Amino acid sequence: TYTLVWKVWILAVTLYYAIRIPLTLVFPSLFSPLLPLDILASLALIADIPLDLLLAPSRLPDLLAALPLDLLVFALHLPSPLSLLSLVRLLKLISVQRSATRILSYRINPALLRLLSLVGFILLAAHGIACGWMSLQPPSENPAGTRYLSAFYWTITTLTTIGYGDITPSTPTQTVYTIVIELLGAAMYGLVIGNIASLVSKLDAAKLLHRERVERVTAFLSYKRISPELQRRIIEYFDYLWETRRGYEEREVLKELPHPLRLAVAMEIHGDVIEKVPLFKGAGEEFIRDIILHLEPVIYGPGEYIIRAGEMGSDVYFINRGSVEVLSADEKTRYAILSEGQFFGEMALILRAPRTATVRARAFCDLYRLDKETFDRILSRYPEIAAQIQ
Amino acid sequence: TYTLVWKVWILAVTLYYAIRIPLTLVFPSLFSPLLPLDILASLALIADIPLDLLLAPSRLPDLLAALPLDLLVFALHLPSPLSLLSLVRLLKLISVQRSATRILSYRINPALLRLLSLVGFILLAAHGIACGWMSLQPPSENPAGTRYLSAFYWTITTLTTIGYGDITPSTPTQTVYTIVIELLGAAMYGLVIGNIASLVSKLDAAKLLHRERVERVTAFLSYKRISPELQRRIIEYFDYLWETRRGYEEREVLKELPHPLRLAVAMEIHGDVIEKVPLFKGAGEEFIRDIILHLEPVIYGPGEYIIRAGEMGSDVYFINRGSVEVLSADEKTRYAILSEGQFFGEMALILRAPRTATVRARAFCDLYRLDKETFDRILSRYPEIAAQIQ
Amino acid sequence: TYTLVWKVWILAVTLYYAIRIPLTLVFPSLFSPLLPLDILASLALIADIPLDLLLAPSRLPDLLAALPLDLLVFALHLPSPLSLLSLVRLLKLISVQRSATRILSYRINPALLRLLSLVGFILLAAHGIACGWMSLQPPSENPAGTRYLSAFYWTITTLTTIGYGDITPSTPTQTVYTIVIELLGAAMYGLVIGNIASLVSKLDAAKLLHRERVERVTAFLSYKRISPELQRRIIEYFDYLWETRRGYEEREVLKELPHPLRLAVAMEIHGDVIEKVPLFKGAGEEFIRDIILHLEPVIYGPGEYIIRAGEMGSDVYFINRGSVEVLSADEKTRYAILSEGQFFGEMALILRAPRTATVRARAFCDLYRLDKETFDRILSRYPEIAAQIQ
Amino acid sequence: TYTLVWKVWILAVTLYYAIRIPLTLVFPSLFSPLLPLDILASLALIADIPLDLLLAPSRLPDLLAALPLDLLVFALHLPSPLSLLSLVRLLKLISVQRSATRILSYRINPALLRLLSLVGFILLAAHGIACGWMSLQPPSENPAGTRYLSAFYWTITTLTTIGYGDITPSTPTQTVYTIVIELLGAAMYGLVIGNIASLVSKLDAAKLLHRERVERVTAFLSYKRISPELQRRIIEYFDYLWETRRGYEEREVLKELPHPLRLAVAMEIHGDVIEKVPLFKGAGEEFIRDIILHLEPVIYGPGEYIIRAGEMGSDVYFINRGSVEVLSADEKTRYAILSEGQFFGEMALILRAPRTATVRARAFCDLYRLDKETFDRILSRYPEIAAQIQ
Ligand SMILES: Nc1ncnc2c1ncn2[C@@H]1O[C@@H]2COP(=O)(O)O[C@H]2[C@H]1O
Ligand SMILES: Nc1ncnc2c1ncn2[C@@H]1O[C@@H]2COP(=O)(O)O[C@H]2[C@H]1O
Ligand SMILES: Nc1ncnc2c1ncn2[C@@H]1O[C@@H]2COP(=O)(O)O[C@H]2[C@H]1O
Repeated sequence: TYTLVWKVWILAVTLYYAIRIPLTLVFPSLFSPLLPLDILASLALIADIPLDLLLAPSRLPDLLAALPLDLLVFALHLPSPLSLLSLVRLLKLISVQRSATRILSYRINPALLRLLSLVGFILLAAHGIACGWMSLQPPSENPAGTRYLSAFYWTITTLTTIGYGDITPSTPTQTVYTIVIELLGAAMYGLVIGNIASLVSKLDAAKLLHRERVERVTAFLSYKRISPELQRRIIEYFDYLWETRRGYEEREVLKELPHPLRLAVAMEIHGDVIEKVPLFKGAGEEFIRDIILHLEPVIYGPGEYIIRAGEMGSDVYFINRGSVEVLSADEKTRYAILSEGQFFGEMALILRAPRTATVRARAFCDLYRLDKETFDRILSRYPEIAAQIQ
Repeated sequence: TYTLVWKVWILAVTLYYAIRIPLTLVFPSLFSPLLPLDILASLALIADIPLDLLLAPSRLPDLLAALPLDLLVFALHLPSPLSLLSLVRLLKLISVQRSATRILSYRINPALLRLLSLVGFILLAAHGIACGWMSLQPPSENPAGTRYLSAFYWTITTLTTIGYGDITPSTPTQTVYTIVIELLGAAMYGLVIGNIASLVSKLDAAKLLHRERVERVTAFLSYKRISPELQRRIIEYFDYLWETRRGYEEREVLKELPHPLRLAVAMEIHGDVIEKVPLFKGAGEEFIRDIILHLEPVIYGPGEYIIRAGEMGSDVYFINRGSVEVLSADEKTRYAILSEGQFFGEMALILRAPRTATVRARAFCDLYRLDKETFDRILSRYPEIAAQIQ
Repeated sequence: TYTLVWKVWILAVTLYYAIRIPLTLVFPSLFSPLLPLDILASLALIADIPLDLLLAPSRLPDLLAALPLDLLVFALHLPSPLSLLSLVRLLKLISVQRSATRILSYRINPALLRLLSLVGFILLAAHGIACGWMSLQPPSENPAGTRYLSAFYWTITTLTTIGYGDITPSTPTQTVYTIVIELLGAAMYGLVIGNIASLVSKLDAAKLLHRERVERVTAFLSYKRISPELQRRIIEYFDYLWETRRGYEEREVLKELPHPLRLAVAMEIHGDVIEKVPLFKGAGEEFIRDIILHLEPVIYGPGEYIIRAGEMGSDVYFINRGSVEVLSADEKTRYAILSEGQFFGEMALILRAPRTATVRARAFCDLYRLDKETFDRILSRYPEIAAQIQ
Repeated sequence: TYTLVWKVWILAVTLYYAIRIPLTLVFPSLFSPLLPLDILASLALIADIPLDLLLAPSRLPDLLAALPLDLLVFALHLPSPLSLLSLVRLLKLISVQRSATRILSYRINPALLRLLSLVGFILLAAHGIACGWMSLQPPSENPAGTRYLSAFYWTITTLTTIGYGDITPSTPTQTVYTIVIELLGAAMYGLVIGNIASLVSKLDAAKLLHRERVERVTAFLSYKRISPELQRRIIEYFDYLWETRRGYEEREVLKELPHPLRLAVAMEIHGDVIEKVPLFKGAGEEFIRDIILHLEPVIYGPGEYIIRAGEMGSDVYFINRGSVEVLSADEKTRYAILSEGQFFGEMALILRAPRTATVRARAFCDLYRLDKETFDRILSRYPEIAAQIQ
């Protein structure tokens, strides 16, 4: 954090040169009561490169900007086709571009960074183009603010391709300059439209991808001639899965993690659920880490049957978010009502009994389940719990 | 539905302020026979925030729009660089933007919503820019409609980057204003082109993706030097799969559902097929739910061989949509003709006989099949049908 | 094919009305020596709808275009704000749009179709806008070609947002018309740029995706500090796989086929290879169809070792495209040289011998292999070949 | 490399014709002291086609460009509507386009190639349009440089859609030409904006896709109400995986290789690790090639537990890049510290002992592991090591 202020100071120095140098080439009446900032800024540019550490095809912009190739032009009054090498300092902006595109490349969007850098370079180049236009004008008595204001008005009318045409070229050497900045204006405005069209194309990704996958599963299920009630129930399921976890599927988000982080996330999620069961209590610590990676999420809508009383039944369910209710076989007498953190279906792993009660959802549930075959497979390799459950 | 009319009333109030305030800053001859709508609209803005429920970095637009920071300007006749804070009411449009982008974010496309909101803000800002241009004109006797019509003509000629140039700036304080709205005009027109290019890029998704996957499997099969008859048959298969179910594959559409909805969809699809078989009749209800999730779809073209008489043969087929015919071993005597809802190949699960007849397709079929190994695997865990089939 | 000429005739009729009606509203000196084509075209429009077969929210454009709502205007000389309903015929273009977007929606690209239809509607609307501009001009003696040519020059200067400004509005009722077609011109030019940017964005798909996956596997393997010789060999492998089969992977192209077409493609590919082996000769026809679906493709570069003499060895290889050579254990005495259609490694399925010769590639091979476990798995369920190989 | 200079010479010849022919149609005072380059360039065009090897719908541009359809026009002084067929030579640019789009289609980006070719054709067409505009001018005494400079200024003002309007059409036959090049100017500028918007849309792919997958796994894990410490640890893991291997996952990059190249890459990666173990030393060469394809990469953050002392433990770990430390059961006495190239956990494959020490990471590790079941599965089919480990 003591070099970020140095990068800001270097940006201020090269910004200062980009605003000053084409303005003092046109008006040589400057630079004389303004040499001290040249001295300070030149020392900053010549002291940046040791603190930037020396010969590369990506170092010579800073190296050519470092040497005082100006101040000789302005003290010795070099003529017009030879003074222009005092723009060599403006190679410094490539270094500031390549530094600001990496010091904050993830604090912000990478497309918005390029667009703001382009708007900065377009204003900072419209200043230079206005200075050039004001340079190759007929010499006449005119106040030096109102003859810059017309040149900047011209070079904004040309670059933004509006083109009023109220002030136009007269001589041929103005017309050649006008042709070349019309090409540059069309190029810069094409780059601005291209970066805006790239920035707003990827602006909605999850909210467009979810709209696509709910149009796919609807235009398909209308082909199979499905009932409209069930189709409305599927559409409200996808509305739930958008307005809670933004459309993303649970088992493909946390597959993009490595094994220790995926284990840590599963340990944080199933935290206050697995310190409740009177089957895994007194078990080992290395047994919870084997069952907790094989839990699979399912989402039950309001009124769905999770367990029907009288089925064979295999697998146990852990409630994570929603509610559920437990009903008898006739669905008349309510036994109880379960909530988050609890669990049901535990009398199917250890025992070959058939289901004893009907478990209907009440709201959307987001509940995790553990299969019978998977539990008895990763129970075989731990012997003490293989004796503890018998 | 009694608050959606309130959102429409708030939109009408802030629309009213956005059309009125820059028009009454220019003409102070208004506001005196038009104060009652100021009173009504100010009460609406000051009563919206309790019915919007209080301090956040996303609440202060509505809070700054709520207080009557105008009406003091217009009753006390504040001067020109100080009256402009009566535009503080125009911060209300951020709240209406953020409300209309969520109350109907799935009734319509999310890109078309942004484009229509941008066109609304561009017209509603061209009004304010025309009022500003008409403000900093030389004062002269001119009817107040025809001097607004020229200012709006100017600010549409500038923002849509056409730029006739028939009426242009004269003073420097007009030229600075013209430079800044040329920048804003280029920005707004870049945003319009960017949103149109984003809206028409994703306009054909299924009809372009299907065109790509029929060009991939054609430019590949022309490398392998395949016969042109079979290549024409593959191309007409992909024409069938576009013009019936829009290109989407059956086993990857309904993998994006959870287990109860996928079970309900499979139960609705194989409804009038599984209450026909004299093998699964009298079976349990929990057995149909296990076989009905393991049916796999295949599509047979016209004239394809589904079953050849004399093969070993393993698996059973359920017809869902098309037709099929049953032929003898010499393919001369037609036994029968099957249709949708029926089934063939049932004498391969229970018995180790070889195929007894040749089953040729007639049109495209869309028929579901059940493997022998899968059926005998999920038949082992139900004992009563494991005795019923013996 | 006798209704496609009818669609072309209907397109010619509505094109005729779109070029004629705004030209005869301006000049009423027409229509009198040109009524017979009105009669013929009106009969075509009133006879299209029975041959188009009757009330829908997508049928009423053709129904409103069908009734002769003109010819009454032009015979009875209805005044200026009432004659304009003779543009109701121009609703017919929606029907021609919706017909031409489906009769040839796969003969051509779907984006190029929309772009050509947009260019057609933009020229066909610039005609109407030029007729309107020529309508609200001051009446003066001027030849009727050179006063249409200036109106069309104006409405192309405005719509393509160039805006010379050599001829401009004068009256207020011209200025309102100019504001509204400046908005339409900016919209049409935004749509043209959006469709061109959508048409050239997806223009290279396989040639950009392949460039991405050869930059991914290079920027990754430079992290692992891999040798440059092997990295050059991988890059020339990807150059081979572009310049033969356009980058696409063999086992994911023909997974997008159903089982009978995938079986037919594999039967056509391994045609002159499987009628050569003295192991599968005399075997059943239903055995070739089981082995021919389990062949897996691999590609060996020039000089790679396919088989090393003295290894354990399990699997057999079928050559499809390239060449290969067979060398002895010291790689000095060349046994033979194999070509396409032949096969090696056959003395590993039936026997537990170790490899007897070293098989080096010569060019790129594109050869298919069959594993030992897969062959002995799908050999167990056919008993007669399970006795034939013993 | 002796035909690339021929392609450059052909490009120079057709460039020469594209700059010369519309300039000599306007000025017939040329061609007389400039016939020798016509002779040389015509011989080059008539000798290219045998060295290009003869009748196709993609050969006739070169064939029509080959015959001297000019030089007869310029020696016999053909009149104005008949001289224009001397532009038939300009069909040669299609051949140069189709040759330069394939000789360097992978040295550079395919979109940048199309954009540079479009800028070349737009300048090279602005020359021809300026020559046509200068052709249909009123004949007057004016120096032949300053009347070309105004025509080129006009055709750059029109094509880049700026449109000053300082010089405009006068006659009708100029106005028809101006309408048609306004359409062409709008089309060319739409193509330039479309290619720039396509070139900058795909400019950041890996750096935008990685930003998306770290926003997905964050907006999901904020729904599950995860602790902020662990969420910060996941975000710094994704910062590591960007700033080392650019976001790409190890097991899906080298799945895009065939089996010999994937074997060669794994052999180069695990080179100085597998010639260290006192378990696989003295083993076969065909055993290293079977274990080295089943190594699976995992990445441990700083401070993670790789092995906990006292667990059951199954699998062995090979360190590739980072460091690690070995601690005792109380995590007080440090046994040693391991580095890259070494390995730990070897006393779990051969023996059923429980873990003997706790292995904590120090920095990010990038270490490869081998499961117990996989090792004992691919150890069963090699008998001599199955006796060597006992
Ligand atoms: N009286 C009860 N109170 C709370 N939960 C119950 C009760 N009876 C059954 N359950 C739960 O509901 C389940 C239904 O059958 P299971 O064997 O799956 O296991 C049962 C218990 O987990
Ligand atoms: N006479 C028949 N009528 C209708 N269907 C038949 C007839 N004979 C055979 N099939 C069906 O065609 C199938 C061909 O052999 P399978 O053993 O698969 O089972 C046979 C029956 O399902
Ligand atoms: N003399 C030979 N001529 C042609 N092919 C051979 C010869 N010897 C071995 N091969 C092939 O090369 C293979 C090397 O060992 P295999 O046992 O895989 O099977 C061998 C044969 O398929």
